[PDB]
Amino acid sequence: GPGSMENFQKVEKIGEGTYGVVYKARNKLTGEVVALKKIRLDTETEGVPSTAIREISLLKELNHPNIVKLLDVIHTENKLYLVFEFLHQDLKKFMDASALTGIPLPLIKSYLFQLLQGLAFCHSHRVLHRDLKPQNLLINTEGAIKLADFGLARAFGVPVRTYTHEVVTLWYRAPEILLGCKYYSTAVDIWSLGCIFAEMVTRRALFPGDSEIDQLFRIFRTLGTPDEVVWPGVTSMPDYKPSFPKWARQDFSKVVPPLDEDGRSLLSQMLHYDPNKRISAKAALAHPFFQDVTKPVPHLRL
Amino acid sequence: GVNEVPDYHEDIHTYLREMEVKCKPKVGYMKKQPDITNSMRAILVDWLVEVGEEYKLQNETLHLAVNYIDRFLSSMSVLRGKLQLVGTAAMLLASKFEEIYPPEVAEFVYITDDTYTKKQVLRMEHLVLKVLAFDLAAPTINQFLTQYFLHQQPANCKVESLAMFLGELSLIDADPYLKYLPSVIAAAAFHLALYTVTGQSWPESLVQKTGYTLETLKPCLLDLHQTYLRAPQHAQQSIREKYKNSKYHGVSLLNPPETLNV
Ligand SMILES: NC(=O)c1ccc(I)cc1
Ligand SMILES: NC(=O)c1ccc(I)cc1
Repeated sequence: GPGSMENFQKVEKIGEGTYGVVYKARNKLTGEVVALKKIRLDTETEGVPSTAIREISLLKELNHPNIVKLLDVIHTENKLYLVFEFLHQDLKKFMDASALTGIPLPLIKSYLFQLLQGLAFCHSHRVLHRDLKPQNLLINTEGAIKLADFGLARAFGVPVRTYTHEVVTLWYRAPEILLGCKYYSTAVDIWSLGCIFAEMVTRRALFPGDSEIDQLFRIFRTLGTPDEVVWPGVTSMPDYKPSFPKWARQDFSKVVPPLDEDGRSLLSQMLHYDPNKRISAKAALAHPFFQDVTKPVPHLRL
Repeated sequence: GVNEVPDYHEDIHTYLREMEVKCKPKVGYMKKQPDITNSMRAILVDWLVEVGEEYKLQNETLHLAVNYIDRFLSSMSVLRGKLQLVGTAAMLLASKFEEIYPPEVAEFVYITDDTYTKKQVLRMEHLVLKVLAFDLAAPTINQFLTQYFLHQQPANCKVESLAMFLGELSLIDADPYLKYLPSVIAAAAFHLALYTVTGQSWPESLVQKTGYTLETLKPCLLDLHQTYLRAPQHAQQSIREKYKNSKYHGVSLLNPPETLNV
């Protein structure tokens, strides 16, 4: 942790999380543009927040060109400063302002492929993200996109144990979490990424529910209400109810009309009800959808 | 299925094997500790077993805590009067990392019988974080056990709990257990448990996964077999009491085998 605050000049506010604010800053000696996340501990009467403990411990060992890099951690008695690689924008803001007639198919393909690389790296290092959504995907000027905000992430064991429920921002939350399932796994990250894929194509959330049960219903009405055939166990799940309306699965070409056969193929596999059949990030990298991606691989950071 | 992450379990196993060497304590730190001994450490760990029980914490949490403690004591010299303070902060950090519902700081202050203050615990939390440099995601015995468990044919809960138990006993005795890596104690624990309950031995399939054999496990296994035989006589009993409970299938009441015959 060789950093000192004396060496940074703050440039402007760029955002605000739970325990503080993010500034774009400049390293006065090297020239490097960073993002500083401040986490005040003086305010904290419960010592160093668990979110911050997980973020730091987990980001330490996740070095990957598609994961935002933690460069340093400064620890005063009253303040904690996470120094990150700086990326100019998030995917949500890019979709809102610049993607008005859409994201080109090339760029969507590139972004999706990089997100999968990042996520595969997380799972390979026993980290669930648990909050994949466009706000938490940072993009640079060079065409890279990187997983960010590991405040909700967690180190899993194999097999997994019961972790915190109702995780993941609702619109991006997987069926198994919505149904109160005892255990969840890497498949919850894929579901999110699937929702994100659709979203990049349409520029609107695929399942914009306003409650747990409304979220389920929206999913059911889009992919059909799952039964024992499509998803063994579903009806035995803690918050599964027999009274659930039985919606027929509409044809997948209707879910995201502009999408090609390869696209539809991959999307369906990301949005498979059964977490056991849902495609892994590792397998998805080989999907035909990506055959014509050529964007040179982003470089690691030091 | 996905709960056993078929696509990632090997990647993860390999990564844990690399991280267990990085997160390993110094085998000979207690000799360089002027004021503390293996016996004091044992009292501390035993008490952390009780704390885990009082607050119904995960066993993973207990294992992390011990890891944090042993790494801390590897570089920081500590007076006997302050050992509990290190342990308390380690348990807090481990709780915040591994627990869905960590006990509040005040409850940690409470269990130390107001030996220390809220501010002392909190200041010690920051010192451990600084010493460890936030390297908290350490491999544990349990992380390895649970993957080895997947090689049972079929699953057997007495086997699982007994292995958990033996691995826990190992946390107490820095001599000799500091000399073995989590993956190896876990191997030894799994094989001893398997043999005790089913008469079966360390599976071929785990030789493939781990690269370990009864031959490579032999030293550790002899120690663990002694620890098991002597467990009723050990000064520290909280693990035995804990593993009498039916949650762990009363495995501490099983009879250790008199010989390993290998
Ligand atoms: N790494 C960054 O550049 C960054 C991080 C968080 C926010 I909110 C904005 C930018
Ligand atoms: N949580 C709710 O509001 C709700 C739950 C179950 C059904 I069937 C409908 C609504």
